[PDB]
Amino acid sequence: FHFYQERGVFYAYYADVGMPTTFLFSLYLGTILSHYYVMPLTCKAISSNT
Amino acid sequence: YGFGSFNVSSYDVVYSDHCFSVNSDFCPCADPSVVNSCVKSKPLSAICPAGTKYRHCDLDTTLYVNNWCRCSCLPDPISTYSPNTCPQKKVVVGIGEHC
Amino acid sequence: VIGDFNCTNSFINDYNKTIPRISEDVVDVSLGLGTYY
Ligand SMILES: *[C@@H]1O[C@H](CO)[C@@H](O)[C@H](O)[C@H]1NC(C)=O
Ligand SMILES: *[C@@H]1O[C@H](CO)[C@@H](O)[C@H](O)[C@H]1NC(C)=O
Ligand SMILES: *[C@@H]1O[C@H](CO)[C@@H](O)[C@H](O)[C@H]1NC(C)=O
Ligand SMILES: *[C@@H]1O[C@H](CO)[C@@H](O)[C@H](O)[C@H]1NC(C)=O
Repeated sequence: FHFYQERGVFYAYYADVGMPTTFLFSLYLGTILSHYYVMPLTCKAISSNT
Repeated sequence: YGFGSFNVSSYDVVYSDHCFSVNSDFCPCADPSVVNSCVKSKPLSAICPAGTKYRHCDLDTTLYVNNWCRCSCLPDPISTYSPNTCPQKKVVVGIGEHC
Repeated sequence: VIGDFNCTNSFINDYNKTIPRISEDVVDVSLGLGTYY
């Protein structure tokens, strides 16, 4: 994934087959994004004991 | 923080002149415990949300005046021009973006 | 934190100071990793 911002606009690129990404979408916002976060995935059975 | 509206006429157009930028943990309400220690020029305080940080106040002590809370942003961010101390930093609008 | 709204506060481990060591890696753009069309 590429996620960047420029002049009010937000741009997303993605790939699943291969390393270079292709264009997914853009979105006008008018504001500046300042933070991100990756959420914790509360699963049940993915761990080392599983 | 409850910007409700600007009372204007029917066909008034509003324009700004001073735009300010803050961080994303900014709270103008003071701490509700350092107000329980000061006397002179006591501030207004409340509860700030989960992640924000209150306004800092110095505990100043002199020979003419006792323990007083010397906090920032005095008189106002528009006219306080020692502006490395009030968090509302002045900005200028960029292309494509709003104030 | 992330939001400022108390959805649920059951099973909250608020008594800890050990920051989890996250990980590191080195980016290598030599085969095209990091580019786009
Ligand atoms: C999962 O990893 C543990 C770590 O030692 C190992 O003992 C266990 O046999 C592994 N189980 C499977 C199903 O791979
Ligand atoms: C504008 O609205 C406020 C709140 O309703 C009111 O106090 C004020 O008097 C109004 N302005 C005028 C000129 O009436
Ligand atoms: C958060 O909400 C839950 C509702 O289940 C409540 O039990 C808890 O007391 C709330 N936390 C605070 C700090 O009020
Ligand atoms: C943090 O929690 C872990 C287990 O939950 C415990 O082993 C450790 O001693 C804790 N550290 C502190 C500083 O509380």
